[PDB]
Amino acid sequence: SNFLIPNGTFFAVLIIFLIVLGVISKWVVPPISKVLAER
Amino acid sequence: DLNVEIVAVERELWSGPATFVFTRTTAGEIGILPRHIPLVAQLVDDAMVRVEREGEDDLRIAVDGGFLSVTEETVRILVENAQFESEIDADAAKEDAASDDERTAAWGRARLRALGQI
Amino acid sequence: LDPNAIITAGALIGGGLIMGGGAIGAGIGDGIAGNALISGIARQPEAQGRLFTPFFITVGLVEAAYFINLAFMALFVFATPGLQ
Amino acid sequence: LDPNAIITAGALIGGGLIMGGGAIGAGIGDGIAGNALISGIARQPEAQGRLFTPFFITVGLVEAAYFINLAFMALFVFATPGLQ
Amino acid sequence: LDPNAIITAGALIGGGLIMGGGAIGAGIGDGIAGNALISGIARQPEAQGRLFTPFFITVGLVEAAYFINLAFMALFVFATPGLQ
Amino acid sequence: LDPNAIITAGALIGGGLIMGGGAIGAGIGDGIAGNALISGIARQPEAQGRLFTPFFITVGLVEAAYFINLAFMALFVFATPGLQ
Amino acid sequence: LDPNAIITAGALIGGGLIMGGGAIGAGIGDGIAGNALISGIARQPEAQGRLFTPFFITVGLVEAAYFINLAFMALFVFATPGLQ
Amino acid sequence: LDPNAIITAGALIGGGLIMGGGAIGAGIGDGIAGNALISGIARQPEAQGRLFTPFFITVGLVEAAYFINLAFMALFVFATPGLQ
Amino acid sequence: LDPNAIITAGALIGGGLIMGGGAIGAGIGDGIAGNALISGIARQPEAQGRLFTPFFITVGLVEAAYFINLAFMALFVFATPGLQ
Amino acid sequence: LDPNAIITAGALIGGGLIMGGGAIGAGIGDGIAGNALISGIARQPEAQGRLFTPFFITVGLVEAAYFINLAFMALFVFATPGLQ
Amino acid sequence: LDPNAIITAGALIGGGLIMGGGAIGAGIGDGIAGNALISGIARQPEAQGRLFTPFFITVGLVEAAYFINLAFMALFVFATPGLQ
Amino acid sequence: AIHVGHHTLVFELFGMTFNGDTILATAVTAVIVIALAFYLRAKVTSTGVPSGVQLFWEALTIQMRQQIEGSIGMKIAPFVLPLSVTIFVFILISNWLAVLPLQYGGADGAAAELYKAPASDINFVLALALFVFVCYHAAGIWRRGIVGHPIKVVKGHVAFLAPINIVEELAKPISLALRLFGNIFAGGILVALIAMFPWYIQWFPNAVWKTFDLFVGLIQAFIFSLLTILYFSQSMEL
Amino acid sequence: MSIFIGQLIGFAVIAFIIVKWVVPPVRTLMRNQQEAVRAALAESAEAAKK
Repeated sequence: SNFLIPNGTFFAVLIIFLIVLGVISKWVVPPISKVLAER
Repeated sequence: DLNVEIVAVERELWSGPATFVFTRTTAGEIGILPRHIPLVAQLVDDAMVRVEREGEDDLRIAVDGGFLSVTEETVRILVENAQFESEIDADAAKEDAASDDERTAAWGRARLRALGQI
Repeated sequence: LDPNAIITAGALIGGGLIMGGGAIGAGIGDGIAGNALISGIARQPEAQGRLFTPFFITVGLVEAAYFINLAFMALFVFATPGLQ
Repeated sequence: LDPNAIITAGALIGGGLIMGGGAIGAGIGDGIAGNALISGIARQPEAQGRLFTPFFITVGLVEAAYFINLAFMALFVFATPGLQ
Repeated sequence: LDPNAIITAGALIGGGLIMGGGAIGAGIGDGIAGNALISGIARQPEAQGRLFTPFFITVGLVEAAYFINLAFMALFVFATPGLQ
Repeated sequence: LDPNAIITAGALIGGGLIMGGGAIGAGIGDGIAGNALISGIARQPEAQGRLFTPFFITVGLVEAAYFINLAFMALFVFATPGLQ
Repeated sequence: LDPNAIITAGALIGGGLIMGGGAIGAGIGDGIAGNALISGIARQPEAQGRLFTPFFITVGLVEAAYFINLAFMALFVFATPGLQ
Repeated sequence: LDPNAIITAGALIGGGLIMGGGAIGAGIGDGIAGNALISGIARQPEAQGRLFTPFFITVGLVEAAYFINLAFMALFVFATPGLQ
Repeated sequence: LDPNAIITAGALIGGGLIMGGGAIGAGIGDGIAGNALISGIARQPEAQGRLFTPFFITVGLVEAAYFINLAFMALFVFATPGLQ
Repeated sequence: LDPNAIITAGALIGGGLIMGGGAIGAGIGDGIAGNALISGIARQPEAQGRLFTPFFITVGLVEAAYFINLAFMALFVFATPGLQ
Repeated sequence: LDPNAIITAGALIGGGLIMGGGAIGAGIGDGIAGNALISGIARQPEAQGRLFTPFFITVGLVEAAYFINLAFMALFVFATPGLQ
Repeated sequence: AIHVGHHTLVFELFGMTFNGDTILATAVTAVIVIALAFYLRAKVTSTGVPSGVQLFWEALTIQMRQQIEGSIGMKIAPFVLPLSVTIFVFILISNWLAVLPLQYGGADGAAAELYKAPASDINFVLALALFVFVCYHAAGIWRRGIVGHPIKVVKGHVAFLAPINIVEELAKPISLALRLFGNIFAGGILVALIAMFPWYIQWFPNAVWKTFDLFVGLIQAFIFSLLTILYFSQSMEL
Repeated sequence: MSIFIGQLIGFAVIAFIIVKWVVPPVRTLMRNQQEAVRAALAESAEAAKK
């Protein structure tokens, strides 16, 4: 019924997204930038 | 009929009436007919010129770094070096292809186009 | 309401839509092809005659569609399918 | 409701569609052809006459179609097919 | 209900279609012709006087189509054919 | 059914069609004229003041059609022709 | 009000829309392809044959729509889906 | 049925047509003007400052029409003319 | 009246709109892409090999929007959602 | 016949028109702006960095119009004005 | 008569308009963007790769409208607002 | 029968409903992304040759950093790089997981998908769009003051278009969400329609559509990331 | 089940297309990048030796 309406899931997804970003900002982007700059 | 003049730096090569001038400018092929509009273009580095005359055979010219100027009455082709069809040798032109030097390969390609071997 | 009245009203609306679309297509396509022809003749006057062979091929390709619509439109408003 | 009333309403809608399509086609096509003609004139002062020949043909291929619609519009509105 | 009500509603819808199509065609055609005129005047400042003629011809065609549509809409609405 | 209700509904639909057509024409024509003006000013900056004379004409024509539509649309809705 | 009558009126309006869209698309696309072809001939008159390859690749790719679009129209008016 | 209901349905459809036409015109005109602006900036990077003066003028003429159109939609929907 | 009759008539009109829009889009998009292809081939006879790549891409997307529409129409007329 | 039903059907058709017009406008405007951007980037590689500043202004002006329409579509379908 | 029948017919017509507009917009926008891409590749063979970035940036933009429309189409036909 | 919407595994907590299917799909995507990240962290080598995972991650990083440098400059806005790269990878993996064959008969002629891309749910797209909205608006506020920033956005390029300008400020997030939503939403519907054919005919349309949908998902992820970077740059000017 | 078979066949076709016409170029690109970086490392080593 009117799938366009938001829901509680909005928050949960955000949570699951943020931690991923938290990982990317910690163990992906800095090491990769370091490798690129070193090369 | 329009007056085609193949003019080189070292000398004026050829002049005479013709019925249709085909060549290949930078963007792409082009054909000039008697009352074509005024135009100034640069021929491709390995360009060829085909001057079709009335009552005579096609005139195929291998052009090196030429230019084209269609005027209100006459078409003028400028050329660092233009070689007429009868003067090409297949051997040297075909050999110049794929050479390390770009100008030599372009000149060989122009000769091949003039011959018709493409 | 007699059903034939509804049938023929729908048929008239359909024929109007057919003609409107056909006229839009024909007019715009002919305009574009004519623009090409005018530009070409401006560029190369002696190609004029030789330019009519493609132009007509375009026009006949466009105009035909128009007439096809017209034909169907006639069927819509003269022998309406499903009419009682 | 009188069935002829429905017929006439549908015929009016169909004629309106025919005129809308015809006018859109005519306006767009004539504008495009005129754009070609004006550009050709701008490039060449003295090319005017030789450009009017093809241009008119374009207009002929456009206006004609438009006017064809006109005829059918009348046939829809005045001599409505299926009227009863 | 009254048949004339349906007739007039259909006439108004048809006239709205007529004027919508006419306005679309007129606006876009005049815009295209004006684009050609402006580009030509930009290319050649002295071409203004000569350029006005073909531009006026194109605008005349476009406005003729538009005013023919206007007249036929006035016919549909003020004196509706088929009105009982 | 108060036939005036259907009259008003048809009038509103026709006025909406008129406004839609007028807006389409005005928007596209003004966009095309503005494209011409922008290109002209970009390529020949000195010709700025020279290009506005034709532009104001083009826009004018375009806008004229639009404004005409307004009036007629008002006629459709505020003083609906054919009210019983 | 026989259900088949309303069904057939809706089918005829739908098929009219099919024709309108198909005709508009076919005409305008074919005109654009023809404009490309005419410009190609005008630039270099002896490329006609060589250009008939891409041209027919375009025209068919346009007509493939039209005829396909046309097919379903014949399905609407002659064998109407969901006919009671 | 209640006359106000039919009148309101007609007003809603008319407002929908108004907004559809306004959106088509605004979108296409803005796209065309922006195309001109982008090409001009690409050719002359220094012109970025200058070309904003005409470009937005075009956006003034296009958007305004749309907004004017939008305005009347409100009149159709919130205070429906001839609503009895 | 039968609810299914009204629903199916609406479905037929909707599908007619679907393919009208789809055919317009596909035809005009293919025409424009083919115009680009024909111009490119006309300039450079050997550019054919490197032009089918973008062209067939441009067709792809333009065809998707067509066929997707087709699919949904197949739903409208053969599996009409909401059919009581 | 539950006048709310008629009003809801009219509002749905109006919203369909609103979003169809917005879609046409947005699609064509974005296509034209993207054409300008692609050509500009082709003419010189460096401009890729700067051309996005004007291009995304155009897409900003285009999209906005579309989205405005979208907003009112909600107003038409979720809180129908004059729903009684 | 069942009001849900009228609401469903209106929703189907509305969704037809949704996707008709989306199809026209997406098809024409993709065609225009592909024309730009093909012209750039033909004129600047070395830039072939560099153009695939903006081109898709354009595609992913124009198609947006279409696909967004598609979404709302579903909301109309599968989750008809105000169906009651 | 389509049953557009109708999320399964729906549960309730804290007086709020949650679509369990979309939560599960999002969690699977997050697990895949985190597994890739931790595998990279166990393979980053600035001395030896890089593995395929390192190649992929550095390709993404170079693309995003190039966009940032060409738009606003890495020094001004470094966080935009991790934000854009995580957005891109998340959306890409979410959309690409759909290619896996999971659609099956629902025992009543209604197709059912064990995994459906979370972007087909409005909640996912709204979450990403609103997060990006808040992020770059906060960045603009920090760049040019709490009071100056709204003035800058409202004024725009020309003050006369102030009513227009505000709309894009609202249209930026919505356009970001819906653009994604529909592009993935259609993927759900089309396959459902393609499920109505007999198995001996469903494969061809299904194969064609899923092949196209792979590309659609890739382009959608790229568009979302690029527009996020562009909005960040546009809000952090002067 | 029937639609499950249909979609499984479709996925098989998709995988065949990918391995036939998509995996080769992507593998080539990865090997190209790996060889380029390896050559850069070796050339740095020989530069340090020089």
